[PDB]
Amino acid sequence: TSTAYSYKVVRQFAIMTVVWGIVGMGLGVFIAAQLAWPFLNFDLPWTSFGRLRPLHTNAVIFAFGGCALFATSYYSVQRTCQTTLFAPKLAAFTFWGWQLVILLAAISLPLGFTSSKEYAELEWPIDILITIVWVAYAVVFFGTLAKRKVKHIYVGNWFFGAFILTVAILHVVNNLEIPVTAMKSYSLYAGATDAMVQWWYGHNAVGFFLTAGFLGIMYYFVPKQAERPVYSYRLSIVHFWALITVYIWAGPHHLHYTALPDWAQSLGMVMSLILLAPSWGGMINGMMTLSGAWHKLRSDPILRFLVVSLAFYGMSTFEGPMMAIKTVNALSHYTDWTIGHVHAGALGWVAMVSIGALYHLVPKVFGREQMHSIGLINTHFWLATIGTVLYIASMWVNGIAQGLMWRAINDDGTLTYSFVESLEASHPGFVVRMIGGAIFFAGMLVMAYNTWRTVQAAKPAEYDAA
Amino acid sequence: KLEKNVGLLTLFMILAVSIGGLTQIVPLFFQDSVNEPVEGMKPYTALQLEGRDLYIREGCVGCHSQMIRPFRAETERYGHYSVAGESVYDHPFLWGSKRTGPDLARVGGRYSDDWHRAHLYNPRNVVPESKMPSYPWLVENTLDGKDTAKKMSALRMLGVPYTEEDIAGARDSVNGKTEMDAMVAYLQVLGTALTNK
Amino acid sequence: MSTFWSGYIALLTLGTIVALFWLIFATRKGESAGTTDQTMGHAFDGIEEYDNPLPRWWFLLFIGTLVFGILYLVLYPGLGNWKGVLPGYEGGWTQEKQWEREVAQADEKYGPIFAKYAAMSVEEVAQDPQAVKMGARLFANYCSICHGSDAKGSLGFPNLADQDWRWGGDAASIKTSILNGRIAAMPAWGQAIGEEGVKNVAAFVRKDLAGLPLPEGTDADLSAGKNVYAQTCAVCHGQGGEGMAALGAPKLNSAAGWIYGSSLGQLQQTIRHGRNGQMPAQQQYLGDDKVHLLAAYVYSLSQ
Ligand code: HEC
Ligand code: HEC
Ligand code: HEC
Ligand code: HEM
Ligand code: HEM
Ligand SMILES: [Ca+2]
Ligand SMILES: [Ca+2]
Ligand SMILES: [Cu+2]
Repeated sequence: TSTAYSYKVVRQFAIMTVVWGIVGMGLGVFIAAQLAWPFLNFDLPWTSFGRLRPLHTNAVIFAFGGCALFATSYYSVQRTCQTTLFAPKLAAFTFWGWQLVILLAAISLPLGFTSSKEYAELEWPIDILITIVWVAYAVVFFGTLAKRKVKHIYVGNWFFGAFILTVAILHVVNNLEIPVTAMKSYSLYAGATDAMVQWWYGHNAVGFFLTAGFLGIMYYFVPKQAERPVYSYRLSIVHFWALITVYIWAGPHHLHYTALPDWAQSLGMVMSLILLAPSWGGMINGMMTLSGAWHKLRSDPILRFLVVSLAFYGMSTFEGPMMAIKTVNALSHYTDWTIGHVHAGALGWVAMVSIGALYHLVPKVFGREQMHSIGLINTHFWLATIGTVLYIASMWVNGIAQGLMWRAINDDGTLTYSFVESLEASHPGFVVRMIGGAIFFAGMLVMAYNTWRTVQAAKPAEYDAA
Repeated sequence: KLEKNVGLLTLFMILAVSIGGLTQIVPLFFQDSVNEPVEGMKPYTALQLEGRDLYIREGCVGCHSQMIRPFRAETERYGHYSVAGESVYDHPFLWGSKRTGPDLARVGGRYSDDWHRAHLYNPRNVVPESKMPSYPWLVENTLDGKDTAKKMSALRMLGVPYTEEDIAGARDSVNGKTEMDAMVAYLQVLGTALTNK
Repeated sequence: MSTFWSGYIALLTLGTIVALFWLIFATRKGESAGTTDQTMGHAFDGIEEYDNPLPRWWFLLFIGTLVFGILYLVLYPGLGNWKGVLPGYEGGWTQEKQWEREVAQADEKYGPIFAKYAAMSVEEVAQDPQAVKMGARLFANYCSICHGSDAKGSLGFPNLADQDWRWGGDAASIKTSILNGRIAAMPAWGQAIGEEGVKNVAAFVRKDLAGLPLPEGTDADLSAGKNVYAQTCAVCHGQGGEGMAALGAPKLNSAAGWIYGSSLGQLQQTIRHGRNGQMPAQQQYLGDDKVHLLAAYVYSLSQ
């Protein structure tokens, strides 16, 4: 029998997406505040900024983004090819497995156990666990594909598929490390080589985890919510293969004008610029899909999210290539500009798209026809947008100020500004950003409240067969 | 068409996605300039190594780059632009990606130990407008040197030419020293290797 | 780079570029001129898809980036060992060579200026308003973090703005301080002199030398202090507490210039455990030129 989608796992990951969203973004607000008002460090090792930071980072990407991807792919794949998830128990494992990972991150990082590698900060025993959970996830996803009904595999799953495999490779390679003790390992690599392995991993983390994986989301939810066909199949092909291949090369745009050899740096810029095309093929395909149905934007705030989501995606896949030009990175690198780019993509693209996707799916998965309050989806939307824009704006101001101030020479060749002067210049920015994030965070609470109210709804949920 | 073929798609993906990794990372394993240590440079001493791991645990990297870019103004502000050879024994590398505080690639001997101690204990206390967290626990904590031996052995295995002399009694180079002692020792070696070769 | 890895890179790089051009043109095959519509066979849940063409502009943007990629890889290092063809740079462009040039050009510009002040004595530079402005700017960059942004110091760190100098305040002394650094050594008297001994000299130094009043009912033996001071302290600080600039022993007949506080308790700690001030040498970080200007700047401060 069994021909009714396995909605159990999707339900768990959905809820947990909202929970980690809150925890992750809360932490974000908190460390933002620390940068403004250092007393919030509290002279405690576990609550100081240096240790909390990678918690925000891992919480927000792997916990929030992660769960969003699980909830999204498990929902999307099942329907997009019309069978129950392959091995529903192995998928259940990947839930608790993943939760255990996040919980270990929460305990381990403020405790000081970090590899220092950005977005790979968790120590070796946790990297073993991750690999196990990931392999299990790969089997659940690709298995579901392997036992589909239709001859064709939806382009949404090309992206998911890619993301899954390539994150697996990435994760294993960049975490090769000799264990010294329980929670301490040394990287296999050093110096320039380590830097390259790191940013090959680092960029392709957002390249595939935060771009590819989420374009999979976009490809299901934009058309499904809009109820239109996907403008240009062909674009999907080019835009997919070109992205999947060019993105890997973008590693070196992190290490511009560093000890990384010149040749690699260039290879990074050149391919980062090439990448602009395939990236936009994503947003073109998503937005032109809405053509004719633009009137739905005043009507449906869930669609608003998805669309505005692409606006920021587009912007940050433009900004990225620009900042990957050596001369631009020459100003941008080390400054708050990078953080702005990050959050534009992070709040504006990743968060917005997954918000929208959840708002769509959460009711469905809880055997319920829609969210509790559509008005709160709209008020969420505005908080989330105002929030994102403030954050971006304050980081551009800060980043330009920093870049400029650091390199500012006088008429007699001497450096114009002390580093502390640049620090001071940044304070207003640090505060606006803290408010910007706070506002964004408030919207997440509005989501939590909304989701919860809708979850009370029915209790023998499960309404989804053919 | 490869979109009805589950394994064919899988294979071409794992293929497509590999090219950049193979072309950027692999050749660096074999490039000389990024594996040669700078002239006279030694591995980190037991204490320095122990402090580097303290720097790592505290998240210092999150606010501090160790990578001077070859521009005049960076040069003027911090010193000689960082060189591939300087970080050749850095498992893992600690070039930054952010400068909330200044670059530390050459904090060198630019400040006294005494300053470093005061400043880590409470940066606002010496640099009133600092946004750096206070790190007073570094003073209350004592290294026992239990694992220093293992760490060096591990790192030698990874290429770092620690002597048998180094590993033997890396413990008693470290035992009884405070975390703050170790942090300062580490900071005082940063970038010194280049400017005294 | 060996010549194998050199080709290895170039081939895979250009191979990917050739690959992309192929991809872009291959899927652009029987393209439907414009926005067309119609669907395709087979749906997924509900999702269906138009067989629409690649947008003309997006195609060109893709070709733009690819063409530029070649253009750049020809002009600049990247394709393996392929040193650039970029004009103006002899032997091809590297980030190093670009820096060499940048500094070299700065030296042709700011060189004469530095040269001009280097020819003058420290005090001559100090009465040149332009130079002082530069000294001030140098100071803010390399000194402000220890000696304050106002140059007025803080606990542990001399105020360079005042008229009190530990190592002497003539130009030559000031230049030496900055050029060669300075380490002071107030030895510890705790063990040597006894706890009561410490308490007494401290009180003596505070009341009788520095002319500060003693906290209420602190029965110290000032006579003892006086004697302790003459026996031990006076050798470096001069009896009378005039200080000795040779040793960086600061004057004790005025708390004005003290960097370790002036409270009885603080004196007691200085006296009991010693002090080792360090002013780091700048000869290496800044070089003779910058240092000369900085000496002029500091000299200027006090007038
Ligand atoms: C922190 C590491 C400092 C750096 C950076 C700078 N100075 Fe300094 N300086 C420092 C101390 C702790 C002392 C006192 C040393 C002692 O005797 O205990 C000093 C002293 C000087 C002096 C001598 C003042 C005197 O009384 O004779 C000068 C002229 C001086 N410092 C100048 C100076 C300049 C120009 C600096 C920037 C290039 C600078 N100092 C940096 C501590 C530190
Ligand atoms: C984020 C906030 C951090 C944290 C996590 C660290 N530091 Fe720093 N740091 C920060 C700022 C804004 C400044 C400038 C103001 C000041 O000097 O206090 C600094 C400064 C330093 C310095 C002096 C650098 C110089 O002037 O050349 C050092 C040596 C330093 N910080 C060290 C350091 C260590 C060891 C850290 C981990 C315990 C650390 N910092 C963290 C901001 C931040
Ligand atoms: C020989 C060297 C001596 C001896 C015998 C004494 N002093 Fe001390 N002293 C000396 C130096 C070079 C310095 C400067 C230390 C530094 O800047 O790091 C000092 C300092 C002091 C101070 C502090 C002044 C301040 O607050 O800035 C005091 C209070 C002081 N010395 C007192 C003192 C007494 C009471 C002594 C006899 C017991 C004595 N000194 C001896 C050098 C030397
Ligand atoms: C919602 C409110 C948020 C706030 C207030 C916030 C704040 C911050 C702050 C203060 C930092 C450190 C900045 C610095 O060192 O200058 C940071 C880093 C980061 N955050 Fe957030 N964040 C938020 C949400 C998110 C979300 C949803 C994501 C999802 C991906 C995210 C991803 C990141 C990443 C990747 C970094 C590291 C940036 C880097 O290493 O350059 N953040 N965030
Ligand atoms: C066309 C695709 C993109 C390109 C070429 C690109 C390029 C760049 C560049 C040049 C930097 C600065 C590196 C540095 O100076 O340190 C950067 C930082 C970053 N970007 Fe992107 N970006 C792209 C898309 C995105 C998107 C959509 C996101 C959103 C998730 C994102 C997330 C990040 C993060 C997290 C960092 C900081 C990593 C660090 O801590 O150094 N990128 N990116
Ligand atoms: Ca890891
Ligand atoms: Ca960063
Ligand atoms: Cu990147």
